[PDB]
Amino acid sequence: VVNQNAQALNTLVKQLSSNFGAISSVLNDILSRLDKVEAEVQIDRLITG
Amino acid sequence: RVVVLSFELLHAPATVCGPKKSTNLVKNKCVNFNFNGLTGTGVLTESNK
Repeated sequence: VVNQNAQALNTLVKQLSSNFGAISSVLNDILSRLDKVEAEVQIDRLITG
Repeated sequence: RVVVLSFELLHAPATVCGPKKSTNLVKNKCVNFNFNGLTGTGVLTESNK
């Protein structure tokens, strides 16, 4: 019961490192690189995933 | 005449950067930060790593 809940939280935290088809996993990097109109197209793929 | 400034971003330490001045270093307070284009918000503390 400890190991299952630890493994579920590790899987949840590792999923932040996924691109989900965006140019990056890192939200501040998208917002640092792109102006608003093009940034939000990348943000929506991170939100969905 | 054409010039094409290709550039690369994540893979390594920074090598080319913008002109904006480095601050004094704040410790043991919540701050935004930038070190060589690694950015975030956090408390910064004296390491032993």
